[PDB]
Amino acid sequence: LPPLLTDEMIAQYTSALLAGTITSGWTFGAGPALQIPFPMQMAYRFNGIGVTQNVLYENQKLIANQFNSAIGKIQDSLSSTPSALGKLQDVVNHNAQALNTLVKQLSSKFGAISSVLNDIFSRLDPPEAEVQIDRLITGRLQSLQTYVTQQLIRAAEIRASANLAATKMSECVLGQSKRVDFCGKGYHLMSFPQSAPH
Amino acid sequence: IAIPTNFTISVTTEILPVSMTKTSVDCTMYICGDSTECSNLLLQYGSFCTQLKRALTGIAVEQDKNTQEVFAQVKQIYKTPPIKYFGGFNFSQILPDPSKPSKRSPIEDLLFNKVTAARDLICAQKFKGLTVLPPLLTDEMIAQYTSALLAGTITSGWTFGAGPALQIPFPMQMAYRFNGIGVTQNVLYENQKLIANQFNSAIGKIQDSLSSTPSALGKLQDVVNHNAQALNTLVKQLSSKFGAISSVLNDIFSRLDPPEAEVQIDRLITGRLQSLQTYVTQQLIRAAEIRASANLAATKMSECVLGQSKRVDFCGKGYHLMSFPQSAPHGVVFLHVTYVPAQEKNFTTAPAICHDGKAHFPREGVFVSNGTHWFVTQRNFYEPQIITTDNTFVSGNCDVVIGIVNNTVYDPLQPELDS
Amino acid sequence: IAIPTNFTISVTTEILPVSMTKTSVDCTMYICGDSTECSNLLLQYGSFC
Amino acid sequence: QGVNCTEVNVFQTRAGCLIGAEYVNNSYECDIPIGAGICASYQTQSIIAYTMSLGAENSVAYSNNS
Ligand SMILES: *[C@@H]1O[C@H](CO)[C@@H](O[C@@H]2O[C@H](CO)[C@@H](O)[C@H](O)[C@H]2NC(C)=O)[C@H](O)[C@H]1NC(C)=O
Ligand SMILES: *[C@@H]1O[C@H](CO)[C@@H](O[C@@H]2O[C@H](CO)[C@@H](O)[C@H](O)[C@H]2NC(C)=O)[C@H](O)[C@H]1NC(C)=O
Ligand SMILES: *[C@@H]1O[C@H](CO)[C@@H](O[C@@H]2O[C@H](CO)[C@@H](O)[C@H](O)[C@H]2NC(C)=O)[C@H](O)[C@H]1NC(C)=O
Ligand SMILES: *[C@@H]1O[C@H](CO)[C@@H](O[C@@H]2O[C@H](CO)[C@@H](O)[C@H](O)[C@H]2NC(C)=O)[C@H](O)[C@H]1NC(C)=O
Ligand SMILES: *[C@@H]1O[C@H](CO)[C@@H](O[C@@H]2O[C@H](CO)[C@@H](O)[C@H](O)[C@H]2NC(C)=O)[C@H](O)[C@H]1NC(C)=O
Ligand SMILES: *[C@@H]1O[C@H](CO)[C@@H](O[C@@H]2O[C@H](CO)[C@@H](O)[C@H](O)[C@H]2NC(C)=O)[C@H](O)[C@H]1NC(C)=O
Ligand SMILES: *[C@@H]1O[C@H](CO)[C@@H](O)[C@H](O)[C@H]1NC(C)=O
Ligand SMILES: *[C@@H]1O[C@H](CO)[C@@H](O)[C@H](O)[C@H]1NC(C)=O
Repeated sequence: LPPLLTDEMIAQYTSALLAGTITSGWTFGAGPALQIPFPMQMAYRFNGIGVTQNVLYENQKLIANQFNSAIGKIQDSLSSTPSALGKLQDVVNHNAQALNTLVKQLSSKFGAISSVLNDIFSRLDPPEAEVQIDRLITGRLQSLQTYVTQQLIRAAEIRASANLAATKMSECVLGQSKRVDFCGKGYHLMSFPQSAPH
Repeated sequence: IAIPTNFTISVTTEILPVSMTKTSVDCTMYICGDSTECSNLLLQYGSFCTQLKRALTGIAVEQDKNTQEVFAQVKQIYKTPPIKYFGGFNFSQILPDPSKPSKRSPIEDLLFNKVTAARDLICAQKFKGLTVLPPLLTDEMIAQYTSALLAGTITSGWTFGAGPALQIPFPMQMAYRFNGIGVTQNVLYENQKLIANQFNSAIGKIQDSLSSTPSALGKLQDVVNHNAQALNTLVKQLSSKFGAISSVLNDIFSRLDPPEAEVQIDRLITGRLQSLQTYVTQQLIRAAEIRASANLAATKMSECVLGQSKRVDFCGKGYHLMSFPQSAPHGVVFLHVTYVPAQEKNFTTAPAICHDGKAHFPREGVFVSNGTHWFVTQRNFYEPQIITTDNTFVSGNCDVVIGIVNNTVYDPLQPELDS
Repeated sequence: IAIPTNFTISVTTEILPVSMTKTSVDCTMYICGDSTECSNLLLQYGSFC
Repeated sequence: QGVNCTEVNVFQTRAGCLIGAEYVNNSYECDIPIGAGICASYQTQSIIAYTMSLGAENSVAYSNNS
């Protein structure tokens, strides 16, 4: 089945979040949006982490250059190591593998003499066809139930991950966090979201 | 820049499921009821009914653990004073109602009523070996815990959750919370009446909103419906052949010989055991999900009710002020009271002030200008003030910062020196 | 005591899964196939669907 | 469990019927959980059944300017 939200709408949502956090600070997440110059917002965040305002105002150019250099380097860092996006690939591979096992399960004899119904029906009498069909039905019901059970477990795991992602989006993007190592490694300044397949 | 000039007090509701329904199953009487033939043949299948009972007992004790962990978080039972004057705030709509014999509150009753010869379905289910155990804590005990929590947070603030309970007037507690969110306390001390009126109006609006709409408690009803659906499916599973000649077994023994009856009985035993195993597995998964929800509810109770939280969008929408808990069938309801700005205005700012060849930065607020003059004001509220040396600090000359303006800085000492 | 004198701005990446593919299955198509007699026998068996 | 023991000391509780335990009118912290707000304990060389106690009792002196 297809998802309800197309990728265009998700990209629109991310762009709206980026514009809101760039041009308004953390105000748009707690009521009416109020504009503020970006350097002043950075001064507010520096004051939040425990550094006086003048430090930013006397070193604006160096901080801007460092930020630009980091934004430049991250793109190259994402373009070389293929193990960075392992998790989504693992999810896709696991789902495809489960489906492949389920579809391949059909050819099994399940103790009977053949896996094709027409041959048993046109070659054997109905009284034994009863037990052969019973065997095949039991096997296929067991396979379907197994598939459903693992699907439920995996869905629960994915729901937990989605809840954690929602909490991170609500706390590190719409505001500034004091929790340690929750939104990075160091003293948190800000965060930006992007969308990826699933 | 934009600066707000007014505020609003808002109340929001959140519903969280906590516990489930405890069930127990009787193996043999479910599988074959009162047939001695099954009573004999089942035994050679070993013992599938030790681990099933073990798992069901584990779920049953886990439910009580969840409820006790979520609700039992106060060492003592507090009581409100007989007089109900709290500086203008009207908490009469959430405090326990003494007239009613159930000792509940005017909302908890709405929650309980909202969630809901011939034979009842419960009796029919019980007549198949499925019994329902009662919870350890009665509803009166849960209401007592909720009332104790409400009295403690109203009377003492957040002090009772970290040691000995310390009393404090409610107005000063609200001033402390306002100072916590980043607004000075003179705002409260000047707008006490308006804030109390807004609080009462919000409480009444929550009253009406819960009273009118009857579809705001979907989660608890969904849990109940899922449990009922599982039990109904298990009951209906008994009237199928499972590959045998007939479902009812007395006919199986009467019509045919013992040899073929053995095969039919084996088929029925295997089918019914498989159905029970699947039911137990689904119950385990649902119990895990309910436990996760109960852990979240316990964390929210610890962090929003017993204190003030700076986590964004955790205890409501806006700047958190406080919270109130209420009970509900197999769940809890949180009322979050928060603070939002309104009536913003445009202003022009500058990073610093270059006066006497020195750069000046604000100490706590921010610099603004109403077109002609310049003031310093707090960030979350409009309160202009004359720029002095008391609320400003100096560092470096004024040829490094970008966007500085000149103005002047008034020193409140020289006028006294000249007179 | 030790006190810092310079700083560095750093950018770190985090990846989180959100959703999973949605699937649906058909009882008779998977189990029986294209034979109607199998469907007639199977409909007597249960309502696992 | 869940059996009216008039068609089975005896005590008829919400969970069923209890035999061998003497009902008292005091209140203690729960030792062995029975159900529906009823617990049991071994106390006094005897076995007793009672209702749970939800902790101690306290009141805080609240006033306008204290
Ligand atoms: C902030 O908002 C409140 C609520 O709207 C304003 O209080 C109102 O004041 C008018 C007088 O102009 C009264 O007629 C209303 O009854 C008041 N509302 C309430 C709920 O009592 C308040 O004036 C606003 N503050 C400012 C500075 O404009
Ligand atoms: C606090 O709120 C309650 C409920 O909103 C008020 O109770 C009302 O009292 C008046 C009497 O003047 C009755 O006519 C209303 O019917 C009551 N409300 C309801 C919902 O029944 C109460 O007056 C308020 N103030 C105090 C001090 O308790
Ligand atoms: C900006 O604010 C200042 C002070 O808050 C205003 O200055 C006063 O404006 C009033 C007008 O009601 C005059 O009567 C006073 O004489 C002014 N004081 C001084 C020292 O000049 C100023 O008018 C405001 N600018 C606006 C509203 O455009
Ligand atoms: C603030 O005032 C100072 C002094 O009144 C201005 O500094 C003068 O700048 C001009 C050219 O920009 C020079 O020719 C003068 O010699 C400076 N005077 C002094 C005493 O340094 C300054 O320009 C003013 N600020 C702005 C933004 O114009
Ligand atoms: C603090 O660190 C910054 C960058 O990490 C240093 O800036 C470098 O300074 C050298 C020497 O002047 C230049 O060659 C580099 O180009 C600068 N880097 C950048 C990105 O511009 C700075 O010198 C360090 N020390 C102080 C006191 O700021
Ligand atoms: C705290 O202040 C309240 C508000 O005045 C007092 O309540 C008043 O008590 C008197 C005497 O019983 C009544 O006549 C008034 O009607 C009450 N006020 C209201 C608004 O109803 C209360 O007595 C004070 N308590 C202390 C300890 O000083
Ligand atoms: C502030 O100025 C902009 C400039 O056009 C205007 O659009 C905006 O409405 C102003 N702010 C308010 C609160 O009116
Ligand atoms: C138990 O049986 C007695 C006698 O019939 C009856 O009076 C009483 O109400 C019954 N109690 C319950 C809980 O069924």
